[PDB]
Amino acid sequence: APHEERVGDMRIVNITFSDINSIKNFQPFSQYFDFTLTGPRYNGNIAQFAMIWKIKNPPHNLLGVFFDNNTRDDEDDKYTLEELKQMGNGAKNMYIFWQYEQK
Amino acid sequence: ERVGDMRIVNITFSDINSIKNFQPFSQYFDFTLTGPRYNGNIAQFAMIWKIKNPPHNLLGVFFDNNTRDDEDDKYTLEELKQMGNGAKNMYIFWQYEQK
Amino acid sequence: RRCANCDTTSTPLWRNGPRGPKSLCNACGIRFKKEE
Amino acid sequence: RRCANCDTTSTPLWRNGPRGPKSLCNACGIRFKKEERR
Ligand SMILES: [Zn+2]
Ligand SMILES: [Zn+2]
Repeated sequence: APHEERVGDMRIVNITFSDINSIKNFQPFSQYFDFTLTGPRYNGNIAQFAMIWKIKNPPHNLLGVFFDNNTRDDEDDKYTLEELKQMGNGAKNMYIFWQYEQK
Repeated sequence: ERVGDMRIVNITFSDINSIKNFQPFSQYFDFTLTGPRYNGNIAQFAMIWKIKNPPHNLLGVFFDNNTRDDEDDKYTLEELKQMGNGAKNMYIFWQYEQK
Repeated sequence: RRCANCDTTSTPLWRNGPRGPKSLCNACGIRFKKEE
Repeated sequence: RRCANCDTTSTPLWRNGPRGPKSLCNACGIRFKKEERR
């Protein structure tokens, strides 16, 4: 809670999973993923399977980005994760899904 | 020539310095390093991981997008061709020879 | 079934496209919705 | 400037390290960033 970052009114939630298969069972967010795609995606709006837009130059272990509210620019290979953090456009939470890297 | 959706682009150069004129290869190649390198992700001058047992005249490998396991002296060129993990182009840089 | 644009056989939802109903995979059909 | 880890004087980009900002060469700074991944 105290270590979590915010961008404006938007809270950045970094949730870590063992693997992408674990996210299939994660209600209520699994419904927004498209689990057939390669490389992490973000959603341009709220709709089922909406997370299809390809994040540009992603860091290791990033699995996807879900904005819980509003809409934004929807383009493949244009926005880095850092740009996306400025693109909430009224979303109150930006959920960023990470794969655990065993140290 | 293609692994999945990823194109395998072999490019042969007059010398390693010629890569300095090439966009965008020049912003990912680390010219201070000995031996051919590959990148595990997109970052500034990210081609730093040593390719294992590299063929003669190989200068480097650049994956245009996404991420992959990044270790020194672990993956051969042939292993790396299977490790695009979403990259649309794998550029393989070669020094020409006259034989 | 195969996506008329990208040729995948795996998608969580077949979508309508300019060629016919359910002819696009989920991603391609969302891209199509975007471009008119 | 010199790399705290490999002592090189020659790099295209000086990168963050344990000893401070701009304290590692480009290669060492990328290895370091890889090491800190959790
Ligand atoms: Zn498709
Ligand atoms: Zn160094």
